[PDB]
Amino acid sequence: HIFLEKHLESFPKQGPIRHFMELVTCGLSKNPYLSVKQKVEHIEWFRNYFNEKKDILKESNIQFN
Amino acid sequence: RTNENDPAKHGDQHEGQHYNISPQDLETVFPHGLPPRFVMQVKTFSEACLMVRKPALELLHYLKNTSFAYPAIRYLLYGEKGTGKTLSLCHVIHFCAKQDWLILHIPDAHLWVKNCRDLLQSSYNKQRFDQPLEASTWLKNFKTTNERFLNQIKVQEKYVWNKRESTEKGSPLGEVVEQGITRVRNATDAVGIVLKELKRQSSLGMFHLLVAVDGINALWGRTTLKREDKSPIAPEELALVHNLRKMMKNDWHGGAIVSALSQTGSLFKPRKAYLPQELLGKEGFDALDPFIPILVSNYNPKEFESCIQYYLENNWLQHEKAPTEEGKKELLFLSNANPSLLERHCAYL
Amino acid sequence: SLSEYAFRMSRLSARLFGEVTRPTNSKSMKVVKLFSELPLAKKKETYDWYP
Amino acid sequence: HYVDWRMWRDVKRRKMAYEYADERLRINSLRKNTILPKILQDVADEEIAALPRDSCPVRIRNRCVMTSRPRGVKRRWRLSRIVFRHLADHGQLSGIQRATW
Amino acid sequence: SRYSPEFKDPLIDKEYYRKPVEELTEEEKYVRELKKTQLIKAAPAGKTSSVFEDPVISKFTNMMMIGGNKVLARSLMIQTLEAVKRKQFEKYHAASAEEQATIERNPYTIFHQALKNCEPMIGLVPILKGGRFYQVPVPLPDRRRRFLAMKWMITECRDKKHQRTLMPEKLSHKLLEAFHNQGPVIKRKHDLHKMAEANRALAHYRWW
Amino acid sequence: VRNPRARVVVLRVKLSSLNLDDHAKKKLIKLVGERYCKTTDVLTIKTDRCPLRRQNYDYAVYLLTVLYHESWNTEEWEKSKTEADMEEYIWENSSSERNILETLLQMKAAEKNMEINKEELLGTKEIEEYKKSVVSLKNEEENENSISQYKESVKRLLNVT
RNA sequence: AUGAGGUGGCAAGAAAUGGGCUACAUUUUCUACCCCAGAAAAACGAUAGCCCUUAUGAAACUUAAGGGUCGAAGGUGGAUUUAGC
Ligand SMILES: Nc1ncnc2c1ncn2[C@@H]1O[C@H](COP(=O)(O)OP(=O)(O)OP(=O)(O)O)[C@@H](O)[C@H]1O
Ligand SMILES: Nc1nc2c(ncn2[C@@H]2O[C@H](COP(=O)(O)OP(=O)(O)O)[C@@H](O)[C@H]2O)c(=O)[nH]1
Ligand SMILES: [Mg+2]
Ligand SMILES: [Mg+2]
Ligand SMILES: [Mg+2]
Ligand SMILES: [Mg+2]
Ligand SMILES: [Mg+2]
Ligand SMILES: [Mg+2]
Repeated sequence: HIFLEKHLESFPKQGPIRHFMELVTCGLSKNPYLSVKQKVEHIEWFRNYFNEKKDILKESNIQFN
Repeated sequence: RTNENDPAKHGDQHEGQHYNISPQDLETVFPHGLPPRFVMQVKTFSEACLMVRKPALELLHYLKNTSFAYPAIRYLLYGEKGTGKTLSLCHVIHFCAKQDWLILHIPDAHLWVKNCRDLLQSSYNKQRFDQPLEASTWLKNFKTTNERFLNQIKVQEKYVWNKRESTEKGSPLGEVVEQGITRVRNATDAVGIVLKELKRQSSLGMFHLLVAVDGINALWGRTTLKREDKSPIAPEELALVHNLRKMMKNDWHGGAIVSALSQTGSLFKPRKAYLPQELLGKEGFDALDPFIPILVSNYNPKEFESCIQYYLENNWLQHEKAPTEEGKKELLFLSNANPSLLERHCAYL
Repeated sequence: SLSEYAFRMSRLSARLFGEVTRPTNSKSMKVVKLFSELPLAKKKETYDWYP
Repeated sequence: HYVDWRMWRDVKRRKMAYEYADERLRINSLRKNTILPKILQDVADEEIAALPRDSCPVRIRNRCVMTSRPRGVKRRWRLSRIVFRHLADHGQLSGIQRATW
Repeated sequence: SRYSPEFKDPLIDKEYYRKPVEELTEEEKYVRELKKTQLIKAAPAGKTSSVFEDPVISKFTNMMMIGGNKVLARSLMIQTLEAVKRKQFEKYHAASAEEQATIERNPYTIFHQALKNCEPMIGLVPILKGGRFYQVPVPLPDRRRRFLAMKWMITECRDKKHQRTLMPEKLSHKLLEAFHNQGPVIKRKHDLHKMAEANRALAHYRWW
Repeated sequence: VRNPRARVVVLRVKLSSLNLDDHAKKKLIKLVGERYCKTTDVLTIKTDRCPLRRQNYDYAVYLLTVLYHESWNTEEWEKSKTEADMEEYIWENSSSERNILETLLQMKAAEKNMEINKEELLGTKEIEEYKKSVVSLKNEEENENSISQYKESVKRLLNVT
């Protein structure tokens, strides 16, 4: 429930996206009402969203994938 | 009431009995620093009688046994509010003046850290601020107190004021004092020069110095003076406070640094704060360390009776019931023998 | 601001207690507080409000 | 069979908001940070705006569960003041009594 | 009134309670015995057995109060008394020994005498005979007289004519004027008396 | 039967029970912060992050374990412990010690006898009592008794009585 | 279709009037403190206006909070009238 860092391995190890996902994981870990599956769903949705929006990120100079 | 009016001979035999100050001495030694209410009392009674109390007597003993060779010692009067710390300091100041010391008297360091309309920037150090009005006021008062020594004492440096005006080595300190007073913009610089010259020359035996600072706690506290950008100002930025801190160091010799804590008028301190550490803080206590704290407590019954008799003889206590023992007891209870409370009560009683 | 020792100790304590390790402003801590609680819409008191 | 058409609209809005709560949560989280690129924030803004209107949580109105009164509804019991007074006066609410002190 | 009718107002006088039992008349002993078996209210926070307690000054401070600031009102009162006493002491010292016999320095006495001087003897009350009210001159009770004196003093102090002058100084100066039978308060009292005398023709409109 | 408050678990331990040295104890206090009541010498850890009571209990025990182990551990940056980062005042190498040392040097120089040194001056019992009083004032609550003790120490040190 | 749904939009002031908040200050204003202080005092006086930021929200010129900017009307008020034991 708490240590969700293991799920972030797909994201860049540093950068704005890494900082944002660190915040998101902190929030999810502090959330007691959601299940582990729901937390993983949130993180995976973020992963997919950033994968799709990679073009914008690279144009803005944020490396991703 | 004592026939003893010399501030040196009186001792425990005179403890609890009054000690008079002549009008000329009041005008010269005390042109400032006396409590406002005591000034009013002197104005009303036409007399200035200070009860001899154990704190003042002990400080007098220490100053009589002081070895000018040793580094100047710090004495710190502390006690509950209105215990008479300021007037005890004034009594010691009068004793020192009669012993013919040079009295560097700070009537209240609190005034220098708050409510300043004119806060300019020091020309000597652009990172420091000036308080010209208070600097000039204190310079005038110091001139009045120490005119006789002022001409006799000489300067030992070259002190530029403007790009063209300056004071030359060997000039009497009165020149610096006059420059500071007449030229308000240079008051802070004049105060700094005066402090530096006195501190250096006291180690040369030219005289015995008494740095008598009331409300010493202000120097190492916080200030309510805000920069033009509404930025808070710490005390060190104020050249006056910086120079006074310099004076407050025992590095020199040939004098005594007597000072009194005073919660009244302090900044960001609770009402009940009266102990030295509570009133000074870490920085202030460390700076003053080592020092001799002297406790000023409320009147003991003998002193309280003496003060009541003083008021009765002056006819101040007009209430028909004041002379009675019941009235005396009621005053004692309502004041818990506190000097300031008793004075305020008797004012309207 | 803060002594380096105290700042490092605070970051260590945050790491141990599971709070945000990186420095972060309130505008971004909004994200932490959003994800730390169920959305108002998700709350049973809301979606099941009507019998 | 709800109390009225307004109650039916509110029920539909609650259903839709519950359905889209997660997606709104995620997109709003993207928008509500100073860390991510502002271009990404802009696209997130347009997307969240593009979500159906009724999914906005603020559009949910806390009406009385029984009579559909849109105002004067005690949240704890979800009953309008009138119905709550009726029940309390009839003593059908446990532990509720007229207040006097 | 949280106090039931049975409750009686407390009496605060050490002399009264220490009076010898032999000095008590039958009725006085009966009164004491009755109070032995009576309910008494709690001592109000405004009065005490303090020998320095002054009911007149207490009432004046209450009248001067604004919004339950007893502290500020009492501070103003004590400042006024101190200012009066200081002025009198200054005059005494600056004055010759002959007139020092007359110069008085008791602020309480000065205050009492000033109020007594300001007390208006005869007031104007509306009296209606035949359906038309007229301002008939009338005797006043002592309570009303004292209250009118105090109210005139306080209102005169509160007037805006004295600008940037602190209430202690305003009230001390006006009290000294009244004591020496001068000033706007005494002028107002004389104006009331003059109006009453002018309307003397309507005295019979009174029935009581 | 569900009740969200049911998931909270509190773990209270007296730091005295934990096998901690001085440095580890101080580091642990700094880490926990308000979770440690010095008045009672009790560290309290309230866990409600996990949905289940068992999970919260396990997490509380884990937090205790990690806190203890890190407290016993040491880190490089620790060496930069400024005076403003200490809660137990230490007279040694302190401003008060430096000031009293300088004053003693000045007094003996005025005496003109250069029969002095840091060790010689600091070995005397007077300095011992002075430092005891100063430490008591700095750490323990100040009062009239402590102030008087400090007064006596200062008078003895400065030779004024 | 006087029913239902969707988008947008009105909800302003010529002006009168009711209730409340702010003030007109010196028993006042600022600062510290919570009651032994220091300053201010033609300044007092907006929660009004304009600009900026922030909080919530999908949407804030129009909602709220904070800051900056401006220091406005006003100088205890007519008959009449409100409340209070
Ligand atoms: N020796 C004395 N002779 C005459 N009056 C004295 C004497 N000592 C104290 N007083 C009276 O008490 C007051 C002087 O005490 P002072 O104000 O210096 O006390 P304090 O303890 O320093 O108080 P604060 O808390 O204001 O610093 C005056 O009102 C004065 O009348
Ligand atoms: N203008 C001026 N001020 C002087 C001079 N000498 C001393 N002062 C005063 O004392 C200060 C300098 O004292 P100094 O011993 O140099 O110490 P500093 O203040 O830390 O530089 C100045 O800021 C003045 O207040 C001088 O020659 N010119
Ligand atoms: Mg004093
Ligand atoms: Mg709504
Ligand atoms: Mg229709
Ligand atoms: Mg505004
Ligand atoms: Mg926004
Ligand atoms: Mg203004």
